[PDB]
Amino acid sequence: SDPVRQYLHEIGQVPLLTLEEEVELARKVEEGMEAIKKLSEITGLDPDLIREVVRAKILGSARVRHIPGLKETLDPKTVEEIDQKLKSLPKEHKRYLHIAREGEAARQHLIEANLRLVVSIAKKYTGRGLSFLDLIQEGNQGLIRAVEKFEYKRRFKFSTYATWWIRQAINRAIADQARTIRIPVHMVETINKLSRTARQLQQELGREPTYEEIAEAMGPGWDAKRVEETLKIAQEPVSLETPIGDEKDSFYGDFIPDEHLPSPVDAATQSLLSEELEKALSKLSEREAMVLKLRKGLIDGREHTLEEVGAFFGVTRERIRQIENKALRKLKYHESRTRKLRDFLD
Amino acid sequence: AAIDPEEEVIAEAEGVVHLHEPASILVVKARVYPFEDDVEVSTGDRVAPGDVLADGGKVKSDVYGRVEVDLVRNVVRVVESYDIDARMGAEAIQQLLKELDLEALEKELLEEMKHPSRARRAKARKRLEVVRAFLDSGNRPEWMILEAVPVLPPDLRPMVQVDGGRFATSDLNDLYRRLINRNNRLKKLLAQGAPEIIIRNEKRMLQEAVD
Amino acid sequence: DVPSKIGTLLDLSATELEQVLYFSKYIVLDPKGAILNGVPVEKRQLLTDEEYRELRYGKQETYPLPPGVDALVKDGEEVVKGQELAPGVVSRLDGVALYRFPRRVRVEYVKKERAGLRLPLAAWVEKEAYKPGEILAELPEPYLFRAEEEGVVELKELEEGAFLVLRREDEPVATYFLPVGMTPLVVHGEIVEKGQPLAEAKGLLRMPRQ
DNA sequence: TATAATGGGAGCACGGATGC
DNA sequence: GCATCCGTGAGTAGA
Ligand SMILES: [Mg+2]
Repeated sequence: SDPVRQYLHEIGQVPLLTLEEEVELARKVEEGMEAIKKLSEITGLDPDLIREVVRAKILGSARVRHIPGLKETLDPKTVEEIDQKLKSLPKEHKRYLHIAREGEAARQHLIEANLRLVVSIAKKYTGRGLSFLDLIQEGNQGLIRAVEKFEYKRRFKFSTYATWWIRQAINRAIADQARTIRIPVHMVETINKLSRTARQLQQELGREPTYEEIAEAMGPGWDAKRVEETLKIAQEPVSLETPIGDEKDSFYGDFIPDEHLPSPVDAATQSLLSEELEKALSKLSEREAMVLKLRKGLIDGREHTLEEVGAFFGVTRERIRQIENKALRKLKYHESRTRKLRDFLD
Repeated sequence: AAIDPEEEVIAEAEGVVHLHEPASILVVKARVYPFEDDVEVSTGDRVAPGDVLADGGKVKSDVYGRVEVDLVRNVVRVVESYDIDARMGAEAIQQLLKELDLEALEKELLEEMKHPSRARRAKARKRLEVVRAFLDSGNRPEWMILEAVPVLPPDLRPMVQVDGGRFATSDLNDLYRRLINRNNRLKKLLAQGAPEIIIRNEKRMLQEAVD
Repeated sequence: DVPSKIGTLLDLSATELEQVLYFSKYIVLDPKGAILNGVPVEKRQLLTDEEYRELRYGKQETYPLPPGVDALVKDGEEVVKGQELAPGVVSRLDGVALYRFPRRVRVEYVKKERAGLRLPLAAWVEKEAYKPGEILAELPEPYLFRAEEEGVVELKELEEGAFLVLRREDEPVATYFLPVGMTPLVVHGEIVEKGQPLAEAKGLLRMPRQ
């Protein structure tokens, strides 16, 4: 029922590693990677492809999928051909295949064993905008990165190196996924520094700071305007469903007008405008009215140049410009007389 | 061997090697198959009785199981187990739903409709109603499982700038965000070949997200 | 939506459907001739995590060994349920026992050498070769083995029985073998002349076991 | 990019279809 | 037949 509990129990089924066991698995992993490199040298094949094939055989046919980096789609056929091209090697060459297989297996067990560390680290990051389980999974990604990058030669415990990648993964996760409107990680860090700064100032002054005080405390290159804009850009959106009134009745979004779709009054206005413009253009000759319609784009939707209208009516650009002028003039006279199109000018 | 060359153990003269005082002892249910020559199967390969293990086919397998190739002990070990396909979640459920032949089930449930027990007739009827519903409608039952998940047009879950210049948005955007995030993380987890516990957990979370 | 449509079509209870969809239990699409608890696995069977793990990946267990305590069984040797793997360890299952991280490697080095000995003729029992433990000779009265060379003594003591190497300069000038029941009268680095007794043979003397 | 760190945290009502 | 599990419990205004 409760996913956290179920996952804690699934985690508990894997026993913790003794120093000897940990070192062994890490060793098998490193030597494994080296063996994949060697197989890349011998086969003349791609280290990635070979790695994916070995991994596929260790995990089984249960998981088979196309890998983004691979130039070839990974299907049972291809992994079978590659597995056979691997098994067709001489004994001393075929050795590295076994080394690689056991390497992948050791990787799997190393991760599965260190899964608890991720929980113990992630439990401290709750409330940052990400769910517990989400933090656990991201911490798991960190743990995997750590298992791949670890070197047992340095004699350190694995927990030490893994913790760094876990924290890093969780923090990257929170910075990336927390906000509905995504803020780049550096900008997030800036905003947070601004937060801690303003909080320090409010803790020393015994009151909330102004923009100017935060600007001072932030050092050179920061003014009041910059702090204000940074706070403005850090504003998170509010839910349309936030209830207004204390009741089950009302939603905030119900009080917000639609500024996009044209009001019936607007539609009426534009319609009457087109109709009145046509009424005004009918008092001209068809040629000059067509010139005006082509020049202002009432016909095809776009405004033609004088050369295009001149080439359409078969006249010089000067001529068509003069026709445009006399048309506009006759329209201005008709307008001065009838005063019909004035009201639409707003 | 060891981390540094000077700390290695090298044999001075000819001799035989004995291991004592082990850290622990691992008892497995397994069949051991020593090999004097090149081995034909690798670690992790699943094996059924009669399959060639090593030495050009001289040594083969007795039981069903998974092969661990031990180069140190120079033995191919087979841990007894099977190839069973047993799955979890809507993947499994969708599979089972695909394999359904509705006509056959209709026949069987009709046979169950003749049973003297009122309860069995009741259950058979309630089942047959669903069966016949899917039959008449022409709906494939596996359509009850989602592969693609539709997305509502953004205008019906608006992100809008209000009066004061701030933003107001629907909850559907947050839910969709959760879903997309868990999905992408699942794809990347698979692509990097994460272990089974991690993938299982991620899939569970994805389900709860869709829900 | 109760009663479930998926559950009704597949003949699954709300409980079972919940368990499968939420990854609390496996479910069997292709039994592949699996056997659990004596009964072959039927299609559409519900397996727990432990059952599925036992079936798919096999059964095994690791037993911790206390420091400085050696194992009773041998590496690679078959084991029976109930059989003690060590003074503090009893195996719950049957199978092949494997050593996990041996902390001590004992290497027995093979040495083939050539060594002289002198004995009364009546005491000696004639044989072309001697097995370990076999009787080399029997002395009616205490006997003194005398150095037939001069030099400094290198005394190399085995578990039982000893090698005694006489050397002038760097080069060993003599090599003698003292079997069990023969007590060396000299120490390491001692100087001896010819005729000076190295060891005393008292009663029966036999080959060492090693 | 390496001292070691390894299992969460919080929190009324009646009617009706089902399920053991 | 008695243990669950679940869905629903006026209207307009206002805020
Ligand atoms: Mg400043």
